[PDB]
Amino acid sequence: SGFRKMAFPSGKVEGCMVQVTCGTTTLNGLWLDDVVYCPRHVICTSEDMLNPNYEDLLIRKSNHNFLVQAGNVQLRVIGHSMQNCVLKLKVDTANPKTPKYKFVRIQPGQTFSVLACYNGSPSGVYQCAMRPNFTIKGSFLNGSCGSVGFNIDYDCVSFCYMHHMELPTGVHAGTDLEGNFYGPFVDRQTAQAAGTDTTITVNVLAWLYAAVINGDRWFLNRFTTTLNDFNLVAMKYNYEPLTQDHVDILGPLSAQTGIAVLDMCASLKELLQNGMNGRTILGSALLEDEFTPFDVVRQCSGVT
Amino acid sequence: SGFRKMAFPSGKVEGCMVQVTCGTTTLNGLWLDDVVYCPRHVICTSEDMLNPNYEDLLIRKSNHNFLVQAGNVQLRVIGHSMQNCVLKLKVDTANPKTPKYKFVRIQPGQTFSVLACYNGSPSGVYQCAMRPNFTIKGSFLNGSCGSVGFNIDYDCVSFCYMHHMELPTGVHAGTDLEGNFYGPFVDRQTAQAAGTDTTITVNVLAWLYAAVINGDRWFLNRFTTTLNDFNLVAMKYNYEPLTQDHVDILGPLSAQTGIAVLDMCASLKELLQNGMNGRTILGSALLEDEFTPFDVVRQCSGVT
Ligand SMILES: O=C(Cc1cncnc1)Nc1cc(F)cc(O[C@H]2CC(=O)N2)c1
Ligand SMILES: O=C(Cc1cncnc1)Nc1cc(F)cc(O[C@H]2CC(=O)N2)c1
Repeated sequence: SGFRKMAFPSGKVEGCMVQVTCGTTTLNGLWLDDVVYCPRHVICTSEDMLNPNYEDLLIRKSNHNFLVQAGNVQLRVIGHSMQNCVLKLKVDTANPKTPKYKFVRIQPGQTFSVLACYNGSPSGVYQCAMRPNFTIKGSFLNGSCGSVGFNIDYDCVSFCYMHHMELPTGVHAGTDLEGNFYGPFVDRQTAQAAGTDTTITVNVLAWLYAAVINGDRWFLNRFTTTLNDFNLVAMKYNYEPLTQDHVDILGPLSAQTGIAVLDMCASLKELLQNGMNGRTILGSALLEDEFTPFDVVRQCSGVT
Repeated sequence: SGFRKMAFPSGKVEGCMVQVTCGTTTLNGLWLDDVVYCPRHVICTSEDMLNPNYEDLLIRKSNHNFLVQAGNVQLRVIGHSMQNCVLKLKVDTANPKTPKYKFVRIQPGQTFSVLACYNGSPSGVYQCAMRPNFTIKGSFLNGSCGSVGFNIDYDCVSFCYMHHMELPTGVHAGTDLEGNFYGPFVDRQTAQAAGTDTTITVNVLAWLYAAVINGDRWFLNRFTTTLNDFNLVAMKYNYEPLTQDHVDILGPLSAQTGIAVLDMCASLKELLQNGMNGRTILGSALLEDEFTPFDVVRQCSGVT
């Protein structure tokens, strides 16, 4: 029993973190096979960042200008390329600690673990969700650029996120491992707004199922609702509309608890309209939306 | 910016996890040098657990009865001993992945990372606090026994906790790496109550400093208080009394924010007496006590 915001064990990803320096700028790189991936703004100076012409900036850089350090060993750069907003530095040595890996572009509402790094060294690991507005509510400081987000499927690491920037909002923006930003963000030092963020409804329901599995049943009621009626309430409270696909994904949790999805929706409706009245669910005074139905099943079944 | 319940990178500890089987029971072991540490209740059957005589039970076990598996390789047991509530199985091979380590017995209120494991394999990592009542509010299932709690100081892992049991309360109890339980708990299948748990006052204040550092300043007020007056309020709300030692430990955060500790105490007093009025602090609708002042400094400064 118990329910925590759990991250994947980070060992496979720690063995991939390197330091990349270009001029005066130092950030984190991801070394997989003979390629080091990092945010392309490593080639910029503070004045370049206001309106950078990355193609012209990269043209003034040669293989010897990129310094790559793995722990205390210097890697030799033999190739360099820009793919969207990431640089691919070809090194002469394949990473002996390269785990089985994939590059995946996650969907908003999906979750992942972040290994926050500084100077090629890991400092901590935490669980995140890609928000519907394509930002992440992480914990990142100056020097954290190049830190990656991932998931693990038994032995295979699926890299999904590379950290690039913080919006003045305090929220974080970044790319997939092909350098494509999630959202409308650009790697330029200019005011950028993350659109309106919504609450991931399917995740809150999954967490209400995790609460029931853990003994927290006070919010359960004698009511039911319909997809259309619950959706009228979801739009009022900035909640993503619930679809039959979401209902299907909640199937294993509905079967495990014996509570039909539409009955769980009616508990959520009353929680939205009436608040929590000073009570808590899984040690929380608000409705949690950063646990997917897969996360709930995995945590409640002990998948290693 | 941003503030998350951050765990230490778990790679150094994943390289130490093994599976220990004794009869029908399988649990997790910690392999460091030529010794595998695990909870002593691995030698028990469900009937033995009601009132176990560990000394007599262990007498019926020989080195060959303990099966130790590291990934897919079988370790050879050449010695066995019981130290309080843990078994020390001497193996013929030293763990090549043994990091620099210490065994420390943490104080209540201090924090640590848990690498939850099943069958010698890690499933996730999360941050915990040792509660004033010596329990931890973890996420553990059957098979998770032997999972460890630790801290990392640059390259040195300080093992502080080994998971042994769950109380019917849903909270978790365990030992230090010498097998001494934190709290009054015994490794017997009998009703055990964790005493009254208090809120770690110094940690809530540290988190209020992390909130100020992150832009959340709504709770700051035009009031001040004294240690004695604030303590009258702390006892009313099941909060640990604040001492001058706690005030001193908050010194770096007080210097960084420019807000004197007694002024932060007055904000906490008004938050206790008036609640949050539907507002949040660092994305939370309740007062968080599982971040020490060291955790706040480390997260807000990027210590790797
Ligand atoms: O934020 C960091 C660096 C950093 C600091 N703190 C946390 N995480 C990252 N760099 C950065 C990189 C970049 F290509 C664009 C950019 O634009 C600003 C304007 C806007 O909004 N974002 C900022
Ligand atoms: O709880 C688990 C096994 C476990 C299950 N779920 C989460 N974490 C651990 N074993 C266990 C071991 C033990 F030596 C004593 C004992 O007494 C019960 C009575 C009381 O309270 N605790 C239980």
